[PDB]
Amino acid sequence: FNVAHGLAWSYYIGYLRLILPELQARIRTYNQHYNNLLRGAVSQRLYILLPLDCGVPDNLSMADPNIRFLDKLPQQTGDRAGIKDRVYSNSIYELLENGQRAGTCVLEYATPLQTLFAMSQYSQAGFSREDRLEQAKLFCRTLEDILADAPESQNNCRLIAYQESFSLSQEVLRHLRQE
Amino acid sequence: FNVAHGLAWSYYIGYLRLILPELQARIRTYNQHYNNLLRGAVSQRLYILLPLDCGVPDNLSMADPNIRFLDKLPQQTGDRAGIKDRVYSNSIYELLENGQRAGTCVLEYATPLQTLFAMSQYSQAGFSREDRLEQAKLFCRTLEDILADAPESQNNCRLIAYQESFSLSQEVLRHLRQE
Ligand SMILES: Nc1ncnc2c1ncn2[C@@H]1O[C@@H]2COP(=O)(O)O[C@H]3[C@H](O)[C@H](n4cnc5c(N)ncnc54)O[C@@H]3COP(=O)(O)O[C@H]2[C@@H]1O
Repeated sequence: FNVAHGLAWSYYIGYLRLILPELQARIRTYNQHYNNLLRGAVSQRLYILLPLDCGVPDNLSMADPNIRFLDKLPQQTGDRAGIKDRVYSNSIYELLENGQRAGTCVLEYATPLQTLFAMSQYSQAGFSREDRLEQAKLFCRTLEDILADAPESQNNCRLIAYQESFSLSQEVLRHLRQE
Repeated sequence: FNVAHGLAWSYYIGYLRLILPELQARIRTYNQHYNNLLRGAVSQRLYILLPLDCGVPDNLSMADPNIRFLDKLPQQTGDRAGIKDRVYSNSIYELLENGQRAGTCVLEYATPLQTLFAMSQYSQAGFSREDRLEQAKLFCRTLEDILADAPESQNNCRLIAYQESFSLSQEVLRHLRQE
């Protein structure tokens, strides 16, 4: 173990609560400079990928070649715990359908899941691969419950959970099109 | 709960393992440009403050006015979990003795402790203030044990634990002078 409870709460307090209040204005700033009638605007919410037992690569294109990096948002800075101008950066991605762009949005993995699965490599961590699917689901359970009691944050992000045919770019496009 | 075990392991895997291998070269880069015989060079290790039951402000000067921000190190970047060029920044601080600079080093709090104590504010987190001193000590216990089995990381950082007369700038200067 039940290590997920701590990681889910850290993820919310130490990150989501910090960027989500300012995300909509950064997306607005980007769209105002780059949006025109020949293209779709960047979506308005943060899309968080939650692979429950898959890999968590750093390059999204290597999980699905139809997801490709497009641009960065404007940086967000803030002093935290003695670090001056700590940087919070996010990336914009395009979603391809039949070789053509069909969507764009701010996209990223839930990093603590990556940290959680990497405890694989250390015996003193007491985390075996047999527990990842269970702790990963609990992480999603805890985080789902937290944003239920925090509407202002729930409406600025969307969770996308999945396991291992199925296309990750299509799953993303499904959520974008229900908005 | 025993939430510290997860937070300590996340802190090591998701941060210390990432910056400590490259810290010595960034400090070298800074000293080479700004060091001269009229001043002391920036120390070579990362000094991590671990307040076990005190406050964790973002501005170190407000914990002790003899600790003042000096400069930033060169940024470190790296793609992580879909975020392109994720930024890892650190700050340099000067330590004052009788109104004169007596030391300089890279200094910061162990951020997860700040995240841990902020779970104060949420009932669904199940963390009461009566447990902070216990979980904080466990966090230090777990992290101390991890760097015992990781020498290469132990020699690039120094842990500084303390509770609530006593000067935080003097405690820091003590460690710098034993090096
Ligand atoms: N700028 C950012 N961009 C995207 N996501 C962010 C983020 N800052 C925090 N998060 C996410 O929130 C989790 C918990 O953050 P904490 O600050 O409480 O606890 C963090 C703590 O801040 C430290 N850490 C991580 N990145 C750091 C950085 N760039 N500078 C200083 N400390 C860092 O390591 C702990 C565990 O890291 P994780 O396993 O990655 O788990 C992180 C995860 O990276």
